[PDB]
Amino acid sequence: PISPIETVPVKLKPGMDGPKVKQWPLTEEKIKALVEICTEMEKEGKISKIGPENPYNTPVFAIKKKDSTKWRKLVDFRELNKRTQDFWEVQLGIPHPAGLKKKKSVTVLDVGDAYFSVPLDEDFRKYTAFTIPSINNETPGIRYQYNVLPQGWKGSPAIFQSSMTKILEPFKKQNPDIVIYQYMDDLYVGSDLEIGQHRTKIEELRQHLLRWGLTTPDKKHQKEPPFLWMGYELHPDKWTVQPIVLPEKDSWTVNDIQKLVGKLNWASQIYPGIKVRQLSKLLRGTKALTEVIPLTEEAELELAENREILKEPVHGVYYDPSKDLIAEIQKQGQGQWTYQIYQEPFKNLKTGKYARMRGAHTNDVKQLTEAVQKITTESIVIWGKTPKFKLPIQKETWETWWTEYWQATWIPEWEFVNTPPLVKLWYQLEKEPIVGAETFYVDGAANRETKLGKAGYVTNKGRQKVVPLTNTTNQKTELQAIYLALQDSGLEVNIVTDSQYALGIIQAQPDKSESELVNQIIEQLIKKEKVYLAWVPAHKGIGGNEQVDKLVSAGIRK
Amino acid sequence: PISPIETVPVKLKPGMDGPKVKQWPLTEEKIKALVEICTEMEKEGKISKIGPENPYNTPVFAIKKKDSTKWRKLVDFRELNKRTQDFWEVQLGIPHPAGLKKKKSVTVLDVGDAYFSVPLDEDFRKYTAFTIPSINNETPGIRYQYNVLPQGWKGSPAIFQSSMTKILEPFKKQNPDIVIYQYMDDLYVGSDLEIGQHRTKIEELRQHLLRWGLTTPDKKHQKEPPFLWMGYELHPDKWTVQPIVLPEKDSWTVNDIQKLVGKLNWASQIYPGIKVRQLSKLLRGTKALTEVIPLTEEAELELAENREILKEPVHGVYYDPSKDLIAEIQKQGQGQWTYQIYQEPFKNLKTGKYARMRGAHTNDVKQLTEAVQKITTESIVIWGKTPKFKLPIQKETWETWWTEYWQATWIPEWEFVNTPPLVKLWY
Ligand SMILES: CC(C)=CCN1Cc2c(Cl)ccc3[nH]c(=S)n(c23)C[C@@H]1C
Repeated sequence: PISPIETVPVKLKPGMDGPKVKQWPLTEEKIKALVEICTEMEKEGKISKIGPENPYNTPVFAIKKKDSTKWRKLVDFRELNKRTQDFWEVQLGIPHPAGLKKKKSVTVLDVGDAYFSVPLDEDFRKYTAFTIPSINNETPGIRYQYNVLPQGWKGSPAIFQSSMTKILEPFKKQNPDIVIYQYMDDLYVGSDLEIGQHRTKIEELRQHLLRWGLTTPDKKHQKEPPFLWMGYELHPDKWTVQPIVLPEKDSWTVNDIQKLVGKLNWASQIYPGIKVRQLSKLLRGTKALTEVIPLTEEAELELAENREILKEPVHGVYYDPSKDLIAEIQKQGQGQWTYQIYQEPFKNLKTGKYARMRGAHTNDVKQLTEAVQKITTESIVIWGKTPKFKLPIQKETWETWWTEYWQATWIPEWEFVNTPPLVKLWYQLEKEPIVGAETFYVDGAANRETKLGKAGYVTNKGRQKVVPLTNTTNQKTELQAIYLALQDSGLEVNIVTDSQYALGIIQAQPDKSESELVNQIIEQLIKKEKVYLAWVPAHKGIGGNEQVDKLVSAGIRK
Repeated sequence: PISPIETVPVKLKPGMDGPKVKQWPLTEEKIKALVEICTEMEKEGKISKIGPENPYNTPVFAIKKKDSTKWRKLVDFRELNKRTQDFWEVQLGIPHPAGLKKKKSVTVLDVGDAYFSVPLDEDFRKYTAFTIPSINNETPGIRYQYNVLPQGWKGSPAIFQSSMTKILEPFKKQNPDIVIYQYMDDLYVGSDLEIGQHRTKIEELRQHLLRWGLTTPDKKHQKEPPFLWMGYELHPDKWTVQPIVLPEKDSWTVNDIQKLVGKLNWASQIYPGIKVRQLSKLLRGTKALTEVIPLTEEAELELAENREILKEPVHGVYYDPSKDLIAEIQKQGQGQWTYQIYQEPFKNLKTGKYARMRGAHTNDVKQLTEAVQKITTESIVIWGKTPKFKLPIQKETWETWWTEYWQATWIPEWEFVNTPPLVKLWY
């Protein structure tokens, strides 16, 4: 049949016109099938042959495939698709399993050839014209236009999503507690009804649609209890991804690695622990996807590791709006963090992980926060709530972090809790010049072209020092000049730099960088009692500058 | 019901299509508040349900107005606004009253409700399309369209210009001094009245308004004592760049002299006239930070000398109405916040500090959020235009809680920084 649904008005793009894409006279052979398929199709009421007053025309294609015993039609309105308007973006967003709720029974019902059972706007029909001709020399140009939603035109899915949505309305008005999601051309009906008592309604539904011509070929709602949707694998009380294998072998190519990392991330949603650091870092090259990516030990070490976790299957439960969402976070290692959101004591709902790829050298506390965020966002998008956090960091450490930041932040209710990596400010600079300690006027620079530098300094006690440097730019030497002053310093020390950069970094109260100099600068500070970095505009003619600067003439002069 | 007005024909500025701004997922709390509000709107015919033949969108958020009362929807009309109203301001351009900022007080009446009467051109309704979200994309979203004059749109007060005037005429003729400016849907009304007088003169205007057109305002202050706001009873007769004092260190110290010399160095960018050379000398040793060095007789001359050149300002006062103003905030301390409004760096038209020390409301996001608005009003009152913001907060973080502490009708344009403030000090 067809559906008696209110047609939806469509119009070609402003200043556009129906396509005149003529076609390549296909083999007389399948030229027959185009007919016999079309006749029935026309007879079903889907097409109505009209060849005179409708100059538009699209190319008919045809062929068979995917374990079939018959011919299939092909037609792609791509040109028409180009001249058509933009419809509502059907589903610019799929749901996330961790948000669904548990139902007793569910069932999927294939929505036949859904697009056909629906009628296209009485006018656009013209713009859907095709030509099937008869032999190499004689073809009166038999032309047909559509009446139902074309099999591969731009409006179909949106229109269709809508139409069905309408069709389900009264029924679900009469039957309110049976959840329905749709999808593509698949209808997922679910609820809290006993298996039989459930198949009850599914029938009431199944015929309702039969009323609107939507032949649902499902016999008694024939559907596989383990649904295969968007990678996930669902059930009425649980959900999780399942076909994930890390291909083991030598001849590890770029693509295989990229693939490998995607694969893991995905697993990570539910799989508590997956790391991806080293393997992720490696792909950091440009498109040479075809070449070989020599995975070192550090990478191979993690792979085989996730491989261990990914081996033993984990499952997630569903949301119960009756319970408080909870999010607990831990710094698994280095820049890698992980988190989990649970409702009750031990059934995982959702798992994830934040990674410090962000800037360059970042504080950890900062990091915690940046993570508390990604979580916060994710929740909104799913449970519509904000989970109370289980954060590994004392309240006094954090309360002194945000109060000092130049940026703003917001701390949703979180309770402090004890666990390993503990979040705290490693070192911490002073606020005013320390009296006593040896004011150290640090400095140094390098010549970019010649890449030679010199860090060094001049305490306030006649004490100077310097070091020749090969392969160092003004920014490295600068911190390195801070490095010196920190070796040669004592417990309480006052440094003074020309650098804006080093002034900056040292202040970010960072840690564990991929910059030894820094890692070391940090380490000293950590091992120290009272630093107090300071800043005087370089070259401004401060004697403190003038001098440590004059030491540089030892490299050359200008 | 059945008896309406004519339709001022609006149209999208040529070479422009309608908006497709994506809908920010909202908490459920608000989703519900939106289906409520929205539905009466469907029942009173103000907004109508739509189909997929229409593919546009312009964001909505629920917000709780006037000191925690019930929800009010808000459409983030920025993009559309921009698209239609820009060239529409060249046409139905409402004008900006200079004298305003000079008035002792400016009170602000939300005339939003009104616009809900003049209908909207059948063809333009296409763009007012807002989409209210459904948690976790479980539902296709309740898509609406707008038949009347949406509130956020800026085309609306230009349209409702005609009607709104005459409503005011008899008031203005009895109250000529009272200046009345209209921005977006807000009635900025000011006078040089003794507070009480102004208070009354306003409610006089409150009442008048109701008579003349059931244009309804909010009963801001009843006879009951309340710790609630004192009304946006602004007072632009108090504004200035007074606090940027160079320290008065009698115990000048090597550190000090540096810090000072430092300040004077970027400062020299907003006052090309000052010279610190003579001061960088008293500092030429390689001594301990903590030691005194005030000597140079020639120098105490320059400290003092530059010290006051601050007060007396620069040329930076060329309100180019073509260039758009940039607002900028700096987090300063336990309540202190600061901004600067400018068109070309150091050519800042005005600057100021906001204050509300973390006590009964310590959320930075809050304090910032507020300030962004208290920053705005001004700009409106003065230039009659919102400054583009430079918010010192994380995108994702702000994109989440601005819509909460927010209690204003419009929504300024903004951008977030991730560049430390050298500009951090006391100013
Ligand atoms: C994510 C998809 C296709 C959801 C459709 N879906 C079916 C479903 C499944 Cl498959 C498992 C648990 C479920 N919990 C809820 S609610 N649903 C549900 C109802 C919607 C109707």
